[PDB]
Amino acid sequence: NPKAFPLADAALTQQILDVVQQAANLRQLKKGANEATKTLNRGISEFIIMAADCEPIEILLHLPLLCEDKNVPYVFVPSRVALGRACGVSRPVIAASITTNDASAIKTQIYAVKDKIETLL
Amino acid sequence: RKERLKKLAKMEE
Amino acid sequence: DWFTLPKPDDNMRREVQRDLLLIKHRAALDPKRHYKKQRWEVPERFAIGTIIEDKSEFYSSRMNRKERKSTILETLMGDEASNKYFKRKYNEIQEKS
Amino acid sequence: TRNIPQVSSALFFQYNQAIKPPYQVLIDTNFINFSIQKKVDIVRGMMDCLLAKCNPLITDCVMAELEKLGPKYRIALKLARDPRIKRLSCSHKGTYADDCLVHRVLQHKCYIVATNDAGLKQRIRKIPGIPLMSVGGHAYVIEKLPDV
Amino acid sequence: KLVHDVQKKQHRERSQLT
Amino acid sequence: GARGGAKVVIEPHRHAGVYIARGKEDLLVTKNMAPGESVYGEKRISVEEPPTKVEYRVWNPFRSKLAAGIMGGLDELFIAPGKKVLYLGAASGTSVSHVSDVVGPEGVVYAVEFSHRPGRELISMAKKRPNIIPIIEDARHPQKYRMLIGMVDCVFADVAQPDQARIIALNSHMFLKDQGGVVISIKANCIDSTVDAETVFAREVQKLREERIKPLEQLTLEPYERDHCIVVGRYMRSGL
Amino acid sequence: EMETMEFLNIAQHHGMPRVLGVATHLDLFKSQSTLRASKKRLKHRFWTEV
Amino acid sequence: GKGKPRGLNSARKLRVHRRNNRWAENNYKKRLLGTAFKSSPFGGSSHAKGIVLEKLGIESKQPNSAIRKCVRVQLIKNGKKVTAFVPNDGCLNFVDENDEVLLAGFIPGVRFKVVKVSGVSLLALWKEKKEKPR
Amino acid sequence: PRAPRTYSKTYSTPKRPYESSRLDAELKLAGEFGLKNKKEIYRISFQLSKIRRAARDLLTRDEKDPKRLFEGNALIRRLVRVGVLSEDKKKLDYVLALKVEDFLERRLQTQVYKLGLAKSVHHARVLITQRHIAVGKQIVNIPSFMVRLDSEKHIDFAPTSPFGGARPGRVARRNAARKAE
Amino acid sequence: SRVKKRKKYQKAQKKLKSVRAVYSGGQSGVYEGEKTGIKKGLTRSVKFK
RNA sequence: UUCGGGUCUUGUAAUUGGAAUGAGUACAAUGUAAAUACCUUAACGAGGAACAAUUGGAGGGCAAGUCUGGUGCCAGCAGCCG
Ligand SMILES: [Mg+2]
Ligand SMILES: [Mg+2]
Ligand SMILES: [Mg+2]
Ligand SMILES: [Zn+2]
Repeated sequence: NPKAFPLADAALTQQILDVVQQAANLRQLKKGANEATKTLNRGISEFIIMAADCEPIEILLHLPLLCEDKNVPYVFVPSRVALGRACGVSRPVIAASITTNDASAIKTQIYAVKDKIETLL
Repeated sequence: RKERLKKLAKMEE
Repeated sequence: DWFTLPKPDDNMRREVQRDLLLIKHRAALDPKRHYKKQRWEVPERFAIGTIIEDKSEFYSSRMNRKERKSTILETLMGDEASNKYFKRKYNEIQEKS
Repeated sequence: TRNIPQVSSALFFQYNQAIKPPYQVLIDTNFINFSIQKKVDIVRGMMDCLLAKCNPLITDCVMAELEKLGPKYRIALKLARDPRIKRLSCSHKGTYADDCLVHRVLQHKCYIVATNDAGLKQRIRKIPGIPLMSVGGHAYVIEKLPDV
Repeated sequence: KLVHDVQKKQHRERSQLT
Repeated sequence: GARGGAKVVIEPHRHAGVYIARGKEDLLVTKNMAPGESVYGEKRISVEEPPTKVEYRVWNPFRSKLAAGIMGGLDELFIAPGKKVLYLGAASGTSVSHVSDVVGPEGVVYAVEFSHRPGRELISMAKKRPNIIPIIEDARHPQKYRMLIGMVDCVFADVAQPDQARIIALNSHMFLKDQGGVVISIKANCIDSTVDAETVFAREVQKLREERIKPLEQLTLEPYERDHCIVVGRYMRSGL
Repeated sequence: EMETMEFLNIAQHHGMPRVLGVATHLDLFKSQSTLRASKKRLKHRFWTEV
Repeated sequence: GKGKPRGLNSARKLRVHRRNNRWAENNYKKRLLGTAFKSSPFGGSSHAKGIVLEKLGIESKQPNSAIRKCVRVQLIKNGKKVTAFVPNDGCLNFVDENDEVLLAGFIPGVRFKVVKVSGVSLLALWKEKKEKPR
Repeated sequence: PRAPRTYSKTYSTPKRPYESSRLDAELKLAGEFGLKNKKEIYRISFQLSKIRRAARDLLTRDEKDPKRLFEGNALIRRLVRVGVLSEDKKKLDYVLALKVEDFLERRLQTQVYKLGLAKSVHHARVLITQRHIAVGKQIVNIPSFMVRLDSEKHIDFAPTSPFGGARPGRVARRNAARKAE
Repeated sequence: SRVKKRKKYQKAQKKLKSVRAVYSGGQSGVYEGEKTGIKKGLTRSVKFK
């Protein structure tokens, strides 16, 4: 019913924020709604992380539409201030994406979350 | 083709 | 019918006939491009069309109006690089001949 | 319209990079008899040969092949009906087993052909990237499987 | 194959008289 | 490549309702059911015909798996002019509109989609196209929308679900005519990522055989897409 | 040196006599490592001629 | 009944029968009696020493002919005369009469090849990395 | 005399080396992971064969036998620790499902390539052999070093390395001196 | 040996591109079309008999 | 097997830049009964990086060149030799 849907629980958010931090170090993370828009167009994204408390919320509701059209799992995290900290940037982040790389050192962890996020949907 | 045919002439011989 | 393409008119124009000839011999036009081996015979039904680009692609894939010209032959005329390569090649062909 | 079947994306030249443990293996009819003749259990015998789980498969043709044999080969039919043996359906009129097995490997490069037939063995051999299993001596042997 | 590389040296054509 | 000013020579494709635009570089193109606009921003080609301005849309293989399938050289496409078509998993008009173009005014396309947001544009695009039927419903329960659909001469499924085989059969049993066409696009990763792609493909072929669908053709979609294939089969109701 | 090698070739063609290699001026080496290592090449090269 | 005893207390006969029948094998007989090396070309050795008696094909007009590469050699161990192959006419050169040659197993009937002359490998001379001592 | 020091071979020649499929497979493995020669592939195949044979032999035993439980638990623990076997994947049957590739990714060279310290497997090997990479506080110059899960995320440039903080190498300072002169 | 194998593998990759198509990262930029052209009368699909 | 067929950034016998490093040499220390070596390390040590990797196998091509035979210009052998 709420526009932000599905909203991950505390356990799921912890695991997601763990992966995004690792993806940041390995240069597999695109930060910002505009970036998340682009990566969907090129079809190089595994899933899109979004902040449910974004101010206002709708401003990232175009990302779900692109994702569902392209069959990309997506999830909402409660906090944007938390998401930005995980990404490693010194500002809040409302949306983020994981870039596709089957030759990345964190492939298993990404797919582990990619499994659970799919179950959430 | 000529090189193949000359080569084949070796296998025949 | 909805799906039927027009007959080319008997005694077709020179511009059309030349256009069909290039695209048959399209391989030789650019040295850096190569295509499938393909035997083309001129179609029974065809038409000549104008490509319309999306406006978001104005910078990326839009030809200048001055560059836009009716026949494919003369669009290849304007491209200086194509002219330069062809000039060198035929001279090399002529000297061998 | 000319048709040139594509080279399977699973083959790196003559190497099949798609077949991996656990394996899926098609059982040719003559395989069962020789396995019984040599007192080699099917499921473990494949495991001992490849040191990995093997998922044996029997098509309708091979199943039809066994029933037609008669009472003498009742044991072979019983082993073929072992529930660990999965079944494959067929969509071609002929019951000729050898042609059916050859066709399936051509379409999907995921099956080991388990057979002793000289004619079938030669045909599978020409098809690239098809590991070919047989029972000889005391236990099973696999020829074109790099991972061994 | 007991032939040395020198044994397979290229033999050049005599040029025509000027 | 195909810049806005370039001219092109269009000739008919082997499949009815599909056309090839020649030039320096070749394009797959379909006739625009609704001239004067592009559904997803695709390039559009206009031809002067006695004069009315007939218009043509470019079909992008990297976006639509069916076009990518045509490119690989599929032998038989049941999708043809004047043919009822049931498109499962109609995420949006990216591929449906092109399928609507092929069938033409006489044919119809039944689009089935689940998620409400992608559907909303499907209704919007459907308004432009009289021959498209937007059915916002889950394909796993064909009975809910059994009202809106008579039999369909071909069933196309782009549903990316692990149980797509069950989805296909239930629709096929209800709506596909005998000797009807079935064209399935398979993604190995969604079904079972643990095993190699090709073993998945063989597994789905077996499931289709269990459901009395005789497979006719199979084709992988590279270089346009990795780990994908399109399988074409005919539905023999009496028996496989 | 040259004259060392030439005499061996003279001997090899005119009938090998008993040949004993004598190394001299080894004290000039400043490191034991290079001394031992240098001895190795000189011996093995001597083992080629003799 | 397979024509053999099967009683639980018949181990003795089975052994005695087996030992007697084992002598039937030629391989078993040769191994035990040490007569397996009679058949070897060199009488059990891996290589054969000899003297070069003549170069039969030295005259032959046809270069690198099979005849050119044949040399008559007399084995020192027994004094029987045989033929040896030389790798090529260039290698036929290093051989001259009355030189010691080591022979190894290889025109029919020529089953030997020269691997050393005067105590140095022919290949070494052919690659010319050594010089024949005289 | 002194008691003998035991030794063993770490590799074995495959059964029939010249299979075209086998040659292409070794080609692919060596190219993808930058192996110097076929002996590395033979070594890892030998190790994997030993492991998988042990797993099969334990599997033959009945469930709950002391030896099966003890040896299987030890083997699963070692495979999980080295990182070839995932945490959710702790059964001997899945040990039978392992492949050489997994051990190949667990090589230090591959980890250095994947982590972004080097953009290519060959560049990674060159860095390893030139003492620029350290696992934790330890400088490792062995590309065949097997990285554990815990050790995986401590890989870094060595403090002594010019890329890891120390002074520039001989080439750089030589060039700087000549430019100054 | 390492250099020799490296050249051998990349050479093999070029050849494999010739024998069959390979995914190459997909579309990059605007869709221009089929650079090498389309053959109307050729089919590559495997047929079920 | 001829017939031909399939495929696209490929090839160069082309130029060119500054970064890394140990084989080796070597203050020193460590090591040792005393030494050598290893592990360390001031200072030197790379573009043909000549700081010059090997062992076998397969197959060419060439001449005012040389030998042999013959239903003309060919064929066989072979060619460090013109
Ligand atoms: Mg030393
Ligand atoms: Mg009896
Ligand atoms: Mg250092
Ligand atoms: Zn069948």
